[PDB]
Amino acid sequence: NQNAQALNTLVKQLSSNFGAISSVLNDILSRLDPPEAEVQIDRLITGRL
Amino acid sequence: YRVVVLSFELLHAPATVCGPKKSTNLVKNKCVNFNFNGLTGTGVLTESNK
Repeated sequence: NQNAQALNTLVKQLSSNFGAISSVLNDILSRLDPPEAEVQIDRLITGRL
Repeated sequence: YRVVVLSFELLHAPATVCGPKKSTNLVKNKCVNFNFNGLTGTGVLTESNK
């Protein structure tokens, strides 16, 4: 039960954008320019990590 | 100086407008990034029966 509960929380924890406009890498680069898009993902990898 | 202030949609979903964009063959289950009317996604796309 503990192992299963922890595993799901590790999958549901892909939700929060972590203080950015978007909460999905796929759309971060599509609608932003690295100069201003990279700082957005700065809190995404920093969040998932 | 005409200072008439206008305002379009502010972060709303697609509507009766369609920008000048082309079309291409869709992706069924390919594990690649996709584009369908702006929205972009990656990973693996799997078909369910919902």
